Amino acid sequence: KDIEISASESKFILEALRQNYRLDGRSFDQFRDVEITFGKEFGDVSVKMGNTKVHCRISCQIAQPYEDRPFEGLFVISTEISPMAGSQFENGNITGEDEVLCSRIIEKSVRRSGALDVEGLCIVAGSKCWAVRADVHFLDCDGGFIDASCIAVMAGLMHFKKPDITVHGEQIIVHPVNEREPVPLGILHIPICVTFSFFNPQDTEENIKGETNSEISIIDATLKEELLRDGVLTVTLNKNREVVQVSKAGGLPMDALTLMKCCHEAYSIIEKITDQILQLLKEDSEKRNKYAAMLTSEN
Amino acid sequence: RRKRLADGLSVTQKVFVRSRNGGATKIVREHYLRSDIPCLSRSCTKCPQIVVPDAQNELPKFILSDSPLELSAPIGKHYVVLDTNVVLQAIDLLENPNCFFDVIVPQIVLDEVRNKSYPVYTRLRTLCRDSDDHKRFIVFHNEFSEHTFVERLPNETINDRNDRAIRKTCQWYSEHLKPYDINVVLVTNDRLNREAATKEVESNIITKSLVQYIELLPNADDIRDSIPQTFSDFTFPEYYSTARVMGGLKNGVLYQGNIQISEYNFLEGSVSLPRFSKPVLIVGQKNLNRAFNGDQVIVELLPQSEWKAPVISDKQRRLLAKDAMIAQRSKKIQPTAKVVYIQRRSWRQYVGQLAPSSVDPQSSSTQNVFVILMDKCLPKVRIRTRRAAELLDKRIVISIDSWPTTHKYPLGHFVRDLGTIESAQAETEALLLEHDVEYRPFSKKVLE
Amino acid sequence: MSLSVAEKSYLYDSLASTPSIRPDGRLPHQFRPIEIFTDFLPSSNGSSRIIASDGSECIVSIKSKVVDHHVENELLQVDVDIAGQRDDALVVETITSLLNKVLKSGSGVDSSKLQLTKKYSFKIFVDVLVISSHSHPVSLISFAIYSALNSTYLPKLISAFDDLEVEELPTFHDYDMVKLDINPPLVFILAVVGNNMLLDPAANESEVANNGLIISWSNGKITSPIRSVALNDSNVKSFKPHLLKQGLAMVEKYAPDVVRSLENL
Amino acid sequence: SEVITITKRNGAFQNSSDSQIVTPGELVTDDPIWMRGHGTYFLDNMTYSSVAGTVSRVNRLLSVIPLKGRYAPETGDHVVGRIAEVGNKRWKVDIGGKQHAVLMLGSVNLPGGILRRKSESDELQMRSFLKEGDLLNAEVQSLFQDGSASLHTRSLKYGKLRNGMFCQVPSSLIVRAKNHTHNLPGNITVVLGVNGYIWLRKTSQMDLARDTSSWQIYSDENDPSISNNIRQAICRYANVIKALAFCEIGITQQRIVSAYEASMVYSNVGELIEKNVMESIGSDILTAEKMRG
Amino acid sequence: MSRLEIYSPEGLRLDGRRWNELRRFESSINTHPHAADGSSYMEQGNNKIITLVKGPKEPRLKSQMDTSKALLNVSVNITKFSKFERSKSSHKNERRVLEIQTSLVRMFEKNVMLNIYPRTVIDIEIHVLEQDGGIMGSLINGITLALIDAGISMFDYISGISVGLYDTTPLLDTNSLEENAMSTVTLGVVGKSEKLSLLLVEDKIPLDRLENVLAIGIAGAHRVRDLMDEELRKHAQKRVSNAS
Amino acid sequence: MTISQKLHDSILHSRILPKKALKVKAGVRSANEDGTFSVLYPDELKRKWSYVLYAKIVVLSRTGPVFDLCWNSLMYALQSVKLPRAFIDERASDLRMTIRTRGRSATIRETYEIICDQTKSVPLMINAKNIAFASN
Amino acid sequence: QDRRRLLGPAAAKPMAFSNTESEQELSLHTGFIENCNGSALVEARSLGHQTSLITAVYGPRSIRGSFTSQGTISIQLKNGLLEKYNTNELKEVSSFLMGIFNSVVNLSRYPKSGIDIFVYLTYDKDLTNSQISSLIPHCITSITLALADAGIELVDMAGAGEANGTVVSFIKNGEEIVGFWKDDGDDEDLLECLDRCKEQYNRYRDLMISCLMNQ
Repeated sequence: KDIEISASESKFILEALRQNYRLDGRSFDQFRDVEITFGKEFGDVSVKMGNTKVHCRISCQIAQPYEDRPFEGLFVISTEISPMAGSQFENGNITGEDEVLCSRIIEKSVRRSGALDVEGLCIVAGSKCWAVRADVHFLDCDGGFIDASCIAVMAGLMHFKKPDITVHGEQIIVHPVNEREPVPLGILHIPICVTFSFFNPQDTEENIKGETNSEISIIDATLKEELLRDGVLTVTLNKNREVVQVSKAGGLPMDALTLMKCCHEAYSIIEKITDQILQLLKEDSEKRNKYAAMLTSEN
Repeated sequence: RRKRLADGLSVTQKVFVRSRNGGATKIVREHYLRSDIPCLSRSCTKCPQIVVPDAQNELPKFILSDSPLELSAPIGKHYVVLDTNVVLQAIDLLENPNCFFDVIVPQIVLDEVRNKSYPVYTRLRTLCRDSDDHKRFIVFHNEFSEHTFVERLPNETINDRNDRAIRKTCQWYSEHLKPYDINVVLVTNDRLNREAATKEVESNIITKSLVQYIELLPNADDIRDSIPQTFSDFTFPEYYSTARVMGGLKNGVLYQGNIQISEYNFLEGSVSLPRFSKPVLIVGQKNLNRAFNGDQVIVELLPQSEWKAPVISDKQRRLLAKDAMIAQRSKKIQPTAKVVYIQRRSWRQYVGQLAPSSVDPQSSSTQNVFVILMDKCLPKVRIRTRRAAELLDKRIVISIDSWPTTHKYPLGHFVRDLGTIESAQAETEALLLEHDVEYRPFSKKVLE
Repeated sequence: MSLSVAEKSYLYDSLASTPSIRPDGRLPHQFRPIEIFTDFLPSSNGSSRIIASDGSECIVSIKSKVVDHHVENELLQVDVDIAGQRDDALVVETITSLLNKVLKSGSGVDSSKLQLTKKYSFKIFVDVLVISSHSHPVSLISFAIYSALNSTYLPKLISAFDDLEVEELPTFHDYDMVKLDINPPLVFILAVVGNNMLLDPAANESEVANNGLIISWSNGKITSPIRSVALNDSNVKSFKPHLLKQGLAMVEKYAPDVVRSLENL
Repeated sequence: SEVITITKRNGAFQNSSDSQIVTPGELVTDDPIWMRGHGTYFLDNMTYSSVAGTVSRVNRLLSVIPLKGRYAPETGDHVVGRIAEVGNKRWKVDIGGKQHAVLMLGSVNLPGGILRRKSESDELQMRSFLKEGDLLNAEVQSLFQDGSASLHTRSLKYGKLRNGMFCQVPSSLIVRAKNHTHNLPGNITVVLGVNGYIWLRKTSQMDLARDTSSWQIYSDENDPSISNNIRQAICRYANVIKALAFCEIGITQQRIVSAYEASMVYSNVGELIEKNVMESIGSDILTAEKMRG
Repeated sequence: MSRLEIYSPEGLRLDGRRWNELRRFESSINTHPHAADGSSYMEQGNNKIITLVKGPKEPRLKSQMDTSKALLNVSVNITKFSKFERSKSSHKNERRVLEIQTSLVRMFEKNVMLNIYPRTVIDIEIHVLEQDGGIMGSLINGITLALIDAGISMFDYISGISVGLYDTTPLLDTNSLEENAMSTVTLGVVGKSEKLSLLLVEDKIPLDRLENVLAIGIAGAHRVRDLMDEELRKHAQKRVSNAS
Repeated sequence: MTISQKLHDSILHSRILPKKALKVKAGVRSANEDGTFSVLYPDELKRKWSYVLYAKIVVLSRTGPVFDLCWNSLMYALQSVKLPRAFIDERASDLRMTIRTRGRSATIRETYEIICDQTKSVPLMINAKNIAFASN
Repeated sequence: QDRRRLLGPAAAKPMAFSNTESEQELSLHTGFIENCNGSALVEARSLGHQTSLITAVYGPRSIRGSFTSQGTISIQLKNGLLEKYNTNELKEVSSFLMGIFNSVVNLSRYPKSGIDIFVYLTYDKDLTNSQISSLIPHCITSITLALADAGIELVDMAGAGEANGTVVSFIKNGEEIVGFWKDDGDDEDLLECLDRCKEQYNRYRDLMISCLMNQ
């Protein structure tokens, strides 16, 4: 399972960056357009950026908490790749490296960051809590998965609602779904990750001892773009201007002064897209409630 | 042992065992000494040669004056270095505006406070930064100081090296303060620590106690009632040991919460426990066991022989504790409890009034007085004091010192001299603080 | 290793000499020179570091833990790691399961010395990291552990020890440690060639052998666990029992001299 | 009169001619006139070393010789190979260096010689003449594009070993000379490889032929007549190798003879393993180096 | 609420360090000659690492083989005695660890002159013994020894250090106590430059400090590869002066 | 991995087992006079408890398809299952414990460990008119 | 948990209960497994203790690894139904198993060929009101019968006898020992530990050869 590209094609794109061109039609520092559409279920969404397609799912159920944090509920994200999304991939390799490179990000992007209040999953302390689940599916790759799965999970959390609960010791009263309403969830902050994609037009030494910074960085590598890149970097931020994570794990060497200059441009990008989610969550729920207005008057 | 760095800089290992949750968790740390440790004073000209900026690029302020209160030779000019115990006994004496303007805090003394009490530790943290032109408190990090650091000697407890290092801490001081003849006064309360300097063991050092320091002030009459401190019909019991209550907590033996002691019945109170529905009364003066109303305590249920109708093993008590919840569902005979330990005192500074029976008119000397408190629920406090003929028609501030075994009413000391009874200004004042209202003006660190 | 056949005769020739000859020509009962370091992981209850002549290399760590000695049977646990190998491999697990048997709690282990209270005691962890080996590594590994137990200090009990009635939670001083008094065992690798029995088989000597032994030494004597043990599997031959009876005192009349060399402080 | 060296040291992890010595990342110069070879990389002037080693300036050639690394194979060298694998008509065999050498099928001395010509049935018998792990004398022919080189046996003198024992050393201490087979009193012979591999065996007649049947060139046989006085004399030359190896000594054939006669203090051959005594005999020869030449 | 004292207003840390100070830093070269030609030992404070390098040499399988360059394997060994509290389970496929196993590869894809070592294998062995926090940059400094410890072809020194942030103030060379106390960043710094190999942030960081925060660690990192250099050099003198 | 699923599926589709058959009616072991124990058993009817059963199939000398013999061998094992008598303590020592929050607190419920009898047992109740058999 | 199996809901637990010279004996059978080429069946029952176990042969299987001159043995011990011996406890025995048969099998007859040995510690009674050490010698017997059934070149009917926590394996009618195993016991009881093992070995090998030559 190996992608084969000519070195002639390798120089071609490398030339295009040397004349400030890229094959998609975007700018270097331009991001794709995002299509968000929900299914009928809560925590159901289809997210699409041109060629890359994803789908995720949020659910929850009853379990006991750990001994470790006996206060808090349970939550984890599955991101199992299927070779459906591209023939590179093993059947569910949880031990591949790029998978881990997809994993630990979303592990840190959600779980260690804590966008979601796990303490608001405590139904009863130590007895019964929530087990909230996030199964990420990939559909078709043009890269940006780890940015797409960044979004589509956080999209899904802002669309899921959990049903109604009443406690009497052991008499724990999960109510019928349609009499007593499902209840949405508590998001502390909304993180958005950004892939950065790096291209030395030169050898090693002109990056190493060539003092002249000459390295091109772009956003959202397409599939062919992604196969030649030299370093890998993802930052994540919010609306309140705090930096969630940064991960440059090796690759090409890279100036620090670039990275701050990189990460500022992230901010203006992610903010506009964030609010686009925020209206569509409202507007769909508005469309839910206008169709709820088109239901009770109908019934 | 120890090792050296090429900057002349020392490195060694301080290592202990964390005793948390009864575990035996060995904890090792490296330790550094530095040689840029400032003496932080006005008169010295060489510790200002070594001061270097912080990450906010500041060289700090060397505030202890050339001019202390100078006293009778062989005191002369002097600085004061303290005990934790004299702080633990006399924390409010430190807060006198009238005196004690120049005190070095040793780092170990700082730590024992941080070991002992958290909000008391706030106050020294408060006072040192809010030192002013008048009163100046520094913290000398003596065990960060190379020239004052000591080790654990062979066959030693941790208490020995505490007193020795404080003694070592003072030893460097006058040596650095020989050139200006400002002395350093070590204040203690410990009689064995007041034994080793009787022979003047190594240092020709100023080892005075509190009163042995207090008896040398020009104005010591105003402050000696802020010095902290048969009387028997029966004997009160005691509070359980550390391993007993920590051994009690996990098994479900012991319980904590809050207690309310009644005013209409001074000798009866109940708690609201997490395991228990109804307010579980504690009946009996010995069973209240010399705690005050509102405190955090640790209680034990009483046997059904002491239960009330309106063993050795804890194998019995838990099964009896189940019978309590049965008797809680009775509401016909309901259980009684007693305290066995005090989780926390809710003590603070307190304001009351004295008894005219407790005072002699003809006397001018020291005498016992009891304070009638403004809190109706809390009992009187025996106060051994001189100026009671003054303060009888006056409002007062005390602070509770201790409860030893014998005393039916506790030992405390008068703190702040307020003003005349039903004068409008003084009755304005205690109406603030006993209602917990901050009133003091904005300090020097505020106006910056 | 992979060696050549023409050697393998000569090696099986020279060692099966009746005036028996080692490839390094030691006396038949000798061992090889080693180095023994301890007390260097100051986060641990004890540490150990041992150096072979062929550069085989291990370190065994000692961490302790306080436990109820009634709810748990095994008061002493061994856990082993070999570099370069999977958990699943054979030589890992057998050596691992071996030293547990070697340090059963009352076989050569004096668990009364481990006893804290009438209710509590000390769970210990024999934690082993082998950097490299070229040998059947086992008898090396006991040696550092012997020094590791001789380099282990434990914090001092303060309170009393009878928690049946009063059920006190036990208390330790924060500086005062006491050495674990213990009589740890020792393990020796043997090998049988023809009519000769070498001591400390080096890897070449370990390769050519017909069969070999492992003999548990403890308390100044022979004891269990004792296993006949294959080294290779291309040259596995059977054996007269008096040769098995020979090696025991052949170990034993040279054992404590090795012990006293290490019983040396 | 002992069994083992047990000496103790507790409480520590460890016990704790001028030329340019350069580091990686370091500039040498930026005179453009210099040429740039091994251990050197650059950007148009900036002469940059890449290892821990020494500046070698050869007359306009600057290059960096390291101090640490594997054995460098070169042609015409006399080394010892351990048989790694068998290929199509190829063999793989360890040098000790970076990679295996290769060895063509017809690159070897045939029994009966050249009168035995080629045959395709010979590849059906690769395992007949050779198999794994075996030791031999080999002659370094030539290389590939990388730096991996090959071998052959163009003599009777090269061939598969027997009649003795192997030992191995670092490749550094072996000194270069015009000769490598050496014959020592005791009727025995060292076969010093260059690469760090050392075979001892009993002196043959072909060895004796150097200084005045053919069907046995893949045998696992020895001379059956091997005395212990041969065998124990092997071990005395064996340990003194490691003595010089522990003492970091360039091997002179005479130094070995000097090592051997200095070892005549000790008849207990098992005492030739001591860290001190090897160093003592190591100290002997270096003092004895300060007399002759 | 912490009952302890993070950073003094008097400028001091837990051992009394300043914000711009290091732990005791000790390396060693050729710690294990009988094991591999790359053998180096690290003490950076109580972070104690044994570092081992094997190669350049033949693979175990012809599948794992390239005709262009070397391969690089990372095997991390976190012991269960590495910490104060003894960890229960083993780590040998823990997804936390595999990340670093990915990480050091891409950090060291680009120092090794890969083309001039084709068809061969480089294996880097890690033994984490005593763990003191600052754990990530502790590794990289041990790596930079071990490649030079055999003298493998390379470009440059590569330095690593975790530097933490208490509220406004940078902390060079934090420990694990401080690591759990605040926000930290580790920097994989290359040589004398201002270019980065590793950059990893887990904790939450306000944006505005970060340029200044990044501007801190370089002076630390330059003093790192400083102290590596002479320490190798005084070893390097010890060879030839007694070799010759 | 198919097999244990495939059985379980049609076992559900057999409708053999109402969960009434899993309802456990525990006793309490009365700590009686002079240190003797008798378990008070209630009969013919605060927490509840449920049996959950397990199976293991070992297959030796596979010569063909296995599923029918996987089915049918279970069926005879099903009829031989006794339900062992389970009981709880009279009043178990393992009672309610509290956990402190950062100011608040909660209560762990009392841990009544069910114990099955060393001796007594009852059989299993089966919808016997639905016990199938297999054929390919 | 394990996503590959059916292990029930997690919060369940299994059921709990509390308290409210002799003869050994065999029943040895072959030729009953058609997957294998060598099968052997063993019943054992002795005084509080009844034991049944299965030894399974697959050979000669091909080796995808490389060339060898000769054969290679592979041995698996697996828990049956009730008794659960420890994992690391198993393979130590598997180590001790292979050493003896490497003084048994003509591997030189079988170049580049594998030997697969599956042992199923199927069911054991221990009704008695070093627990693995009591089952060692019966394994060797159970293997030998299955290895005769695959008909592989074996030098000797080798067997082990047991004397009270001690296992000693013989050949040549006991005139040599091929496998030694010792736990705690006495001291210098070895000479009696020769005897009782030997006679059981003298018993067992006769029981074995009856199982085949009479068939």
